[PDB]
Amino acid sequence: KISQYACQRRTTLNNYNQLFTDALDILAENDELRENEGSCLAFMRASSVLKSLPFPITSMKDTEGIPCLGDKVKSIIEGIIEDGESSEAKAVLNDERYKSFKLFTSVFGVGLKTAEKWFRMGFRTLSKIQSDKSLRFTQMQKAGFLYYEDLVSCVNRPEAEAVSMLVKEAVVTFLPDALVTMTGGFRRGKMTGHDVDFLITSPEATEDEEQQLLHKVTDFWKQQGLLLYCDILESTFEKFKQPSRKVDALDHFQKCFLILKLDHGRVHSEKEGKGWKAIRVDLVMCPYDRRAFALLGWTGSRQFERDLRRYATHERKMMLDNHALYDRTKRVFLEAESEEEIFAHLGLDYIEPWERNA
Ligand SMILES: O=C(/C=C(\O)C(=O)O)/C=C/c1cc(C(=O)c2ccc(F)cc2)c[nH]1
Ligand code: NA
Repeated sequence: KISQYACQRRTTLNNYNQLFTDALDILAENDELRENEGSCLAFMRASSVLKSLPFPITSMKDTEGIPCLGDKVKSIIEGIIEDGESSEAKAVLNDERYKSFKLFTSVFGVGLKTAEKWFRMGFRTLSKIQSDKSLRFTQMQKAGFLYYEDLVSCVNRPEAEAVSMLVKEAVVTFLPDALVTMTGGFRRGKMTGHDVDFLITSPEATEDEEQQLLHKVTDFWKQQGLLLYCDILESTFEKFKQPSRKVDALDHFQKCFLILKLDHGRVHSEKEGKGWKAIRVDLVMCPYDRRAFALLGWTGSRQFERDLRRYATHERKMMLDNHALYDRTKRVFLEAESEEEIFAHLGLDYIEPWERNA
């Protein structure tokens, strides 16, 4: 029996149903663009469960006993079995609004509202947007356009490792006891990513020292000429607040969204140009006692996190977010030194990071 929850499934990167899930992911993305939250969620849960299968679907009989597969989803699977393609996903790929939204939001600093605004102005290409003399761009969008080609190219593991070295070298200069962990997709075993994310924590730093680290590290990189873009969001973390009730919980830890200059010489790969590459990097600083909750939240995937929080609420009467775990029956906050302890508190078998690709 396959569970309806991604947190009770092992989802590895050997996806045997990419033909089905690529189509479901496109339909889910279109429903996000069309602001249809419900239809989006149904396609995301169906795609997620098929990603967990240890075999490819080759007939409709193979879908028996699989949860999260409604009639609409089963019609899409049937169509792919029939001709090897999804007519529904093909129509989304050829839709002008979908194409514009994907293209415009591929720029760093451009979200749903700006993409919609540009579309309703009649823009269809990034060339026409950039060269327009009436348009006004945010500092984030300026960086997004300036380093577009580098940011649209996939970050590989030798590059992520080169960034990790830079992060660790800068961090230990100001906090020598600090623990730096690469999170996101690369922690889950992915070969590529659009960015490189890190969690930083220190067992001996004060509240002030931990607040100043991201400012010190970014000033050091600015001095070294490696900081191409920097936005530091101060913490809004509340030590004694109950965890979030929301479907998608907000992270209140101090964080920064960066673009770093990665010199080619620092990358130790199998393999020209300007000799450097712009890399999107996110840094998160958390208090030492909350490191397991933050690690669990930042490792992902987004679907794994949604189902973890849904399972905690609906099955265990517990409240989980990136900062804490609260037991509503015992009326106590639950402590954890590792992700394993969080899973044990929830009554879940431990799911390895490479098994969280839901
Ligand atoms: O790629 C996926 C998900 C899909 O692939 C899928 O579910 O199918 C997410 C990975 C992921 C999530 C993040 C965040 O950026 C993040 C996390 C918490 C937060 F509060 C703010 C930002 C880092 N790891
Ligand atoms: Na964007």
